[PDB]
Amino acid sequence: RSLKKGPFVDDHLMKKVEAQQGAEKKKVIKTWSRRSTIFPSFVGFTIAVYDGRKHVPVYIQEDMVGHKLGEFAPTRTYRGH
Amino acid sequence: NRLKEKYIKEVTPSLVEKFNYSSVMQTPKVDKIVINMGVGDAVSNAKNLDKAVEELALITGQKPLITKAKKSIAGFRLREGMPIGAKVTLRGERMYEFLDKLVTVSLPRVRDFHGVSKKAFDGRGNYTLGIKEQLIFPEVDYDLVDKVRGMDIVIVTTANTDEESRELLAQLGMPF
Amino acid sequence: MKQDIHPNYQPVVFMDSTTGFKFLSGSTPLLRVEVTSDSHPFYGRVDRFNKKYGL
Amino acid sequence: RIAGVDIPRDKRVVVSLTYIYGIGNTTAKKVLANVGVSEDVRVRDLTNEQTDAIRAEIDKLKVEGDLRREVNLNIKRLMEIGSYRGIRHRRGLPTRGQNTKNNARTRKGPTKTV
RNA sequence: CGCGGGGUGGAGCAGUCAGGUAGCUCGUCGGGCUCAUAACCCGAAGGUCGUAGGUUCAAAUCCUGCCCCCGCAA
RNA sequence: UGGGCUACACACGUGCUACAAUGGGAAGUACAACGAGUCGCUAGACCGCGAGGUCAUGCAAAUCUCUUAAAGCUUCUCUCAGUUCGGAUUGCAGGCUGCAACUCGCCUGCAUGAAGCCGGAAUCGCUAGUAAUCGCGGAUCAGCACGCCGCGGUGAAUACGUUC
RNA sequence: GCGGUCGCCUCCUAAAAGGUAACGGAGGCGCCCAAAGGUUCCCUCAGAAUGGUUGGAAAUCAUUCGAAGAGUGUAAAGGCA
Ligand SMILES: [K+]
Ligand SMILES: [Mg+2]
Ligand SMILES: [Mg+2]
Ligand SMILES: [Mg+2]
Ligand SMILES: [Mg+2]
Ligand SMILES: [Mg+2]
Ligand SMILES: [Mg+2]
Repeated sequence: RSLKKGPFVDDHLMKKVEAQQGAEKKKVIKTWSRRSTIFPSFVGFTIAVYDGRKHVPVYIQEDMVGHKLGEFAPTRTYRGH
Repeated sequence: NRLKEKYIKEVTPSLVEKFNYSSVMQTPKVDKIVINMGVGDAVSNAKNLDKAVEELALITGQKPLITKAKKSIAGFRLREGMPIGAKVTLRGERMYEFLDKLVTVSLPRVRDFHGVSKKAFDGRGNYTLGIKEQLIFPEVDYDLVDKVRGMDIVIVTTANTDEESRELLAQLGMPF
Repeated sequence: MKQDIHPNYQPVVFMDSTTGFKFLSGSTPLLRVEVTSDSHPFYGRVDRFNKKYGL
Repeated sequence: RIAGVDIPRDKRVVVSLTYIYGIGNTTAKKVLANVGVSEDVRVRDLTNEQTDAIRAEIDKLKVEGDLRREVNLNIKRLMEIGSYRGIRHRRGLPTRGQNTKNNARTRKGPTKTV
């Protein structure tokens, strides 16, 4: 949110991640929420985001916190002409 | 000459107490420091080579020797006898002054100088440095630095070995 | 040292006013120097997200 | 001259400082106001003390080299993590959600009629 | 294996003798005119001249080879 | 539910901005009309560089607001320059809307500062308050149009004549 | 008869002196240099390894290895550190 208020994130995603407290990477989580932000809690998980046709995985690191999830799951398989 | 006085007074006891020499004439001693600047583009126009000669002069107070090819290489349109860059050989008080200028001015003045390689040896006690980027002290005359080319800076010693050379340069000031 | 070919190589002083260090050596008398061995040290997005939105 | 650029001499101070990679009219006016000089003089009529104060505040401010390093490291970060916004750069495309069909020549470069 | 004549944008050709830095016509592509197509008009693209080297300030051209094509022979 | 209609080697049409000094920028100041408005228009005050935010008044309206319109006029400065033109693109910070602004919103500030120096063949509109230029409002609309519809400001040249 | 050859230089053939033929095998010459001569003085190469900036497989720098594996205007032979 570009308003200086709650950095947006979905309740179920927050809930499942916070339940995953031991931070095991095998605890891979899925979501259709391309619109949520990224937090330090996410840093180190392999989440799978629905890109319109598939759950594409992505491993989070420090360089994603201010970004959205949909930025790492593109929707257009362009390959030149 | 501060560096030479250091070499005589502080280095040599601090060196021999470790390396266990039965005579002071086993001491590692810096015999010379060579500068080189290869250009190649001089084959296009050697005015840049004249410029490199100018900068070596401004740096050292010592006219360089223009090197030349002993071969012709069609891959670079290179002909034997044509001037590939220049070199200088410092020995003595001038050499010590140059090294002290390096350590005390122009190694910090690189943008990200956190140190230098320790493995850059020949396996026989002689060091080889390389400036990738010119303009490392104020009298490089930034107003006319057309291009940054770089330098090879060889530091020759009487050191038998990597270890002798490394410890010597440590006591002399080189921040490994 | 030959004549008429070498630049004038005169004893000059290098001064770090950051630490006041004073060194003598020959070059082409006092000169201005910013940093040196006696003044150089070697001789984030999570934090930023937290600063922007307190957590 | 100031930060590695021989700025003009017939120009006035603000508009001549605009030729620094990091200073526009607003920051130039802010700097000359913080230093306390006239904004309508020409730089070939300055006292070197004014020049030195200008240099001091400019060095306090983030300029040519640091600015290039900062913006380019940002670009390289977003390119290397693999974000959409960096794939745009890596591919040579616009980045702010524009239409890449009938326009975008400022990233495509020259046209290639095919 | 040899003797002649060829290898220049997609096609055909000059320029090779006389080194001076790649062109003629058609064709292709794009845009115009047209109800539309052709013609016409305005633009572009397409080759260091078969190839690896020498000579030269400079080689399609001169020299040396090497690889393909058409005749004979074979 | 998420994605796509927003792709991108390219081609075309209709527009907007321009390529400047009949002009750019800072200041001051003057003259409209149409029309819209209740959980909507919002005065005034304060904060903020700004977009905007807090408080709070009037108005279901020729009573209040949107609304001191901009071009214009008087000064100052710029003095020919890819420029103080041009503003694209890009990085950074923010603001609004709205569950949500990455795909994929609008606006602002800072910084960069591209192409472009009036445009080939050809082709389009227009005869008067017209063209040209200047802004203002409204419909859709939670939020968003260089478009659409309407409004008014300033305000030309030319028409010999039907060979084609 | 055509092709090729006709003059000169080098090797092999050529049989450890020299010489020695063939339409036997391979190559060159019809010049260059005013320093590529003379003398005096000085020096020693090629490549490999290692390291170093653009600089790569490879330019140039430095050390070591390095008996010639280079160069000797131009063919081959002989010879020359
Ligand atoms: K609206
Ligand atoms: Mg858009
Ligand atoms: Mg056509
Ligand atoms: Mg559509
Ligand atoms: Mg402007
Ligand atoms: Mg009419
Ligand atoms: Mg015999």
